[PDB]
Amino acid sequence: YFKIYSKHTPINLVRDLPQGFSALEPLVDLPIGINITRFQTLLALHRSYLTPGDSSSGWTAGAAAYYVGYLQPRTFLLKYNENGTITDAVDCALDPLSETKCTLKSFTVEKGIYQTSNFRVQPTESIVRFPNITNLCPFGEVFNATRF
Amino acid sequence: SALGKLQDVVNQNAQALNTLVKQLSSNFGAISSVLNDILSRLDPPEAEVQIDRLITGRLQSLQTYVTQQLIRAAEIRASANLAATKMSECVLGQSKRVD
Amino acid sequence: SALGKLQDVVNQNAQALNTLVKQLSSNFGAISSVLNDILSRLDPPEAEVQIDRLITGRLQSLQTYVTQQLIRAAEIRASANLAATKMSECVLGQSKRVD
Amino acid sequence: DSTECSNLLLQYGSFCTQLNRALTGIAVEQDKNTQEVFAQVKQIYKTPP
Amino acid sequence: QKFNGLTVLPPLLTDEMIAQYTSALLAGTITSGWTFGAGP
Amino acid sequence: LTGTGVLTESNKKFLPFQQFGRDIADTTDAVRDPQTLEILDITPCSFGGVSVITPGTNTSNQVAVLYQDVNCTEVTGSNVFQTRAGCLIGAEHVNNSYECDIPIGAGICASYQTQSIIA
Amino acid sequence: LTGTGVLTESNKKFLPFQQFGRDIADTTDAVRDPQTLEILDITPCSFGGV
Amino acid sequence: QCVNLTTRTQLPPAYTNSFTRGVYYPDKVFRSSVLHS
Repeated sequence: YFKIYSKHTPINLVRDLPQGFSALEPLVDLPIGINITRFQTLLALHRSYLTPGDSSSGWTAGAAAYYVGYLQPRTFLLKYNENGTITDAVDCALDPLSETKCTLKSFTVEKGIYQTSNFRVQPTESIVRFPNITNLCPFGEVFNATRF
Repeated sequence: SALGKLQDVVNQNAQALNTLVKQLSSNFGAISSVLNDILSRLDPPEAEVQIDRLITGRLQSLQTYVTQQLIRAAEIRASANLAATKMSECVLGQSKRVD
Repeated sequence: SALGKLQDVVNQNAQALNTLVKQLSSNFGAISSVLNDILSRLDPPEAEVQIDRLITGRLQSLQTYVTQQLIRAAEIRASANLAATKMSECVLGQSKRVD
Repeated sequence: DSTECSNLLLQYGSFCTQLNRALTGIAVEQDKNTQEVFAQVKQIYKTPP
Repeated sequence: QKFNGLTVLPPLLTDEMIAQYTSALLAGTITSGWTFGAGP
Repeated sequence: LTGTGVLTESNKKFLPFQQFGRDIADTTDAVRDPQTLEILDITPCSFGGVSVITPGTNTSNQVAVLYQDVNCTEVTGSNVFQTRAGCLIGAEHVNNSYECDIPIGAGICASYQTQSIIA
Repeated sequence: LTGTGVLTESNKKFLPFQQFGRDIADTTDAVRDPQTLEILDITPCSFGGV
Repeated sequence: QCVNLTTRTQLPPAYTNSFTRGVYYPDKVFRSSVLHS
């Protein structure tokens, strides 16, 4: 299934994405069933002028900007309103504090000290130690014998 | 937060009773945590082996809760005996016992 | 040793931890009590049933220790409550209570 | 340190979190015990030389 | 003693602090009596 | 014999026939390597628990962190402060002394006052 | 949603794609009708001890 | 058709900050005032 979520907001900010939280809500769920690994947006370009043979002369591109974030498997503690609308969220693997918020399952924590997780040191190399053969069996006396 | 001692009992009881409910959605090694599903897709020869795993898991998760409630009830009973002693010796009288 | 009351708590806690760690050398009915060896010479299909046998036994051994530690903590807390009462009523005052 | 064990362990729910929550509660209670016995004095009095 | 998952946390009050508590209690019950546990 | 931990030389002896050690609980604490026939030590590389100090998100979004029981030459860098209960990352140790606000352990307490987190 | 209980109609909000409500501790509490796109409640039909 | 326009522009990618953004309803589930993980 190919899932699409959208949210259309009137903004005033100068160039980049705004700061207020807003929750996307799905449009459609198409049962396509194909593999997707790559994609590309489609633009609308005016033909400002025509040089006879270029085919690529007057393609102006208006004035817009678009962004491509990527989704990663993360745990987000969400905040549902009374009507059912999401209003806030926090990460978990962001920093220790988001980890605190996740662990305690509340959006305001009170002064104290809270255990969140553990940690272990990771091994660095694999060393394989099998008999390399020291006083080798006499295979040089059979396979190299001058007199069979 | 002046009534923290009273609020901790309620919060502990709620947390234990909530963990009791949320153990109803555990496989415990079974294919599915929902009991009619393993009924609806496996024959009685092959269903009992999973229903029995759910039985052991849920019965153990109930035994744990009952034991923890037994331990916590003794603490509340000690607090209640202390409160009865205090009401006797300090509301119904005047105590020479320091502090 | 007239400090036997203090030594008993340390001995009991050390014995509980020693039993807890010596429960890691029990198979509880599986082909081995070491986990890397089960994972090293069995495919995923046939090792899961054996690793689960360790899982249930070790979890049950941990629950036993935790429950008995809660029970022992409930007794150490009663002793510490009595000690606080004695510090309030005998160091900070003079007690009429006999014995 | 065995991921094959840990994924199978998650099927048992929150037994491990429950055990950790039980042990932390009696860990803090030990500090409470010591606080209630000895910390019964406001200030730190001294005897004269 | 740390072997595998086993941890020991330190007491919040070190033995020097507990000794200071008991010394303060014992120096208060000598110079002042029972009066220091009931006021000034 | 697969296994995980640190390796170093052993000062103990074997007898000339012996293959490994085990001090307790079925875990090997030494190996004699197949080729050199040299004895080695096996001891697990460390671990611990992670705690996070907050003065309350009502007051600030600032935190210190304990990593329990690590001589943290092996872990940030915001004035690491090694103590008996771990090492703080995010709090500045001071020479002053106040009442305990947040108990760290082993006599160490943390507090938020002017100006990040003091220990 | 193979469940039991008593069904009364739901007076709340779903999104145009939502199917069923749920309460804390993951217990379904309200449902949608797949032929009439219409939302109902669910609460357990009574039990107890004697 | 199929005119090609990308002659030579090979600028390095520019990045901006997505503060609290791209959060969608990951469920068909209505939920009243709860904090869900």
